[PDB]
Amino acid sequence: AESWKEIVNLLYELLASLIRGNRANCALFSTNLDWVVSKLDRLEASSGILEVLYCVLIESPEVLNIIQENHIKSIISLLDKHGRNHKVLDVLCSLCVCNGVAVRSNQDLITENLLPGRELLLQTNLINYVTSIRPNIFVG
Amino acid sequence: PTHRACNMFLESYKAAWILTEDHSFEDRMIDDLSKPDPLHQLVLHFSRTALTEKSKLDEDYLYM
Amino acid sequence: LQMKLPESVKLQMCNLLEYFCDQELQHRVESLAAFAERYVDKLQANQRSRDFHQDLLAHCGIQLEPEEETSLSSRLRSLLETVRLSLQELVSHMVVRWAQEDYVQSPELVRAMFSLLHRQYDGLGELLRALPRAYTISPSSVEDTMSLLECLGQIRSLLIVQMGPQEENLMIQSIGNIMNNKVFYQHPNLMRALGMHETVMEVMVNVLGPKMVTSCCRFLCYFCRISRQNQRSMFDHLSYLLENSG
Amino acid sequence: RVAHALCSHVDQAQLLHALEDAHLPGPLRAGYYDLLISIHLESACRSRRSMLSEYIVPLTPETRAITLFPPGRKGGVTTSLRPPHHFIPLEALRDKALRMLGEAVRDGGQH
Repeated sequence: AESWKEIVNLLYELLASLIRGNRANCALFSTNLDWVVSKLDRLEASSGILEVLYCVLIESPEVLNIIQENHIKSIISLLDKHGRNHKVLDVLCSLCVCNGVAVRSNQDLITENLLPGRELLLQTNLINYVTSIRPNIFVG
Repeated sequence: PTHRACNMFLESYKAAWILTEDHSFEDRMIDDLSKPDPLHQLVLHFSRTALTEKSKLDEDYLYM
Repeated sequence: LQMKLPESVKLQMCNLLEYFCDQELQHRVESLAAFAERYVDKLQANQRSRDFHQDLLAHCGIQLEPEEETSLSSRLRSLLETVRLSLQELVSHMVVRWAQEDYVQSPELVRAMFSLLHRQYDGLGELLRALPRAYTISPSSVEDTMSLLECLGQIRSLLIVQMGPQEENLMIQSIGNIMNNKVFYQHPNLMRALGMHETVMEVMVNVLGPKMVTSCCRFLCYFCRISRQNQRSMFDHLSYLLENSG
Repeated sequence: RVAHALCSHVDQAQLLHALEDAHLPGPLRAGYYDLLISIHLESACRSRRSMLSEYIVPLTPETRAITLFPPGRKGGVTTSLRPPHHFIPLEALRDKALRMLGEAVRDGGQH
């Protein structure tokens, strides 16, 4: 079983390496990919899945054209479940633009879903200076 | 305007007559040549880079 | 700013420098048009005093090379000297020299610098390209022209895309609508991107790359009908299109 | 959707403040400038540049006067016709920008 955990860990890396310079490798990735989003959202092996997903995302225009809302939501959910690794953002960037030209519809859906919550991200405001004094030395 | 069309024709004619000569490209090249990276050697290197590993090459004007 | 700096800074600087040269050419183009105007009227007057364009061209040719040259040939020679003719150019040369004395790293910057150097001293050639692309508008209309231009611009935007989401189709319908509107006519003289028509054709091919497609085909067909010469350009485009259809 | 993102937040005011603002993370400063340009937004600029590539000649006597002189040479009265931007702090943003460049040469003092 321990041996199995180690093997499981490597295999993902091999797949990513295999898909690294082949535009076509990007295509096998698409069907593999529906299956992949599902597998990808899983515990015990996050870096490998993330890398494979990233490769697929930057892999080809076709993969970008293909898309599942179920899939987008799942990815966003995975990102929320796991703290940002500078990785979730990378994945989002990957989803965006082919590019080429990014797909307005996909972009809009993803953007709304992430943005709508306002629970990302951080957020900023301007704030005047919260400020105070009292009089007296002491009272009480 | 009809006058506008006439003007356009006149312009085409001037351009037609206008090509002359005197280039000086040779002079500029000479200056660049006189002018440890190559003064132009850099240009040659740039050409090698554009390109390598590309599926196809597109008539970039600067190169040609 | 002659100050030594990180090179990328150099690329940004090169971009600004590039931006100016373009403004400068535009001025030259505008200048040619004015000279052409006045002289054209005087020439028309001479003709009145006593195909036609070809004859006029021949006369001009003899003058700057001769029939009815008149005193004005001296005037044309004078204008010609002016065209032949800057400080910006010298500055650009100095800039190129500084870039050279250092060794560029990163290709985009080098390419930019090189193209700039070329325009900067090759000159004239830029002028010829400019002459080829110049359209002259006569004192009338224009609002229609502006509208057509805006419509064309939207088309370009749709072309950049995106992957084509339909809304682009509605926009295309709107452009078709301007064409339906009759703004564009006197439009053979009016054409730009691969003719507005070939720009559109490229768009359609990428699109080929439904109802919108049919509309585009109709628009192309309509454009054809308009120019025999336009028809021939359309025809070369057409051979390409036929190949694509294959 | 970019306009909506801008409604975010960020904010026009936030962006103005950031531009006026000095210091902070390099990744952050660059990112902010980029975001503002994209959503401020530049897009219009890209469209304009594309239109701007060609040259359009107009026929108005004011336009007629133009012309250039050899004795003399200068940088920049244009008769060229470009569609008006559909469309911030426009001239105001511009003033702020002109100001920053000066601040910039000063910073771009030596060492």
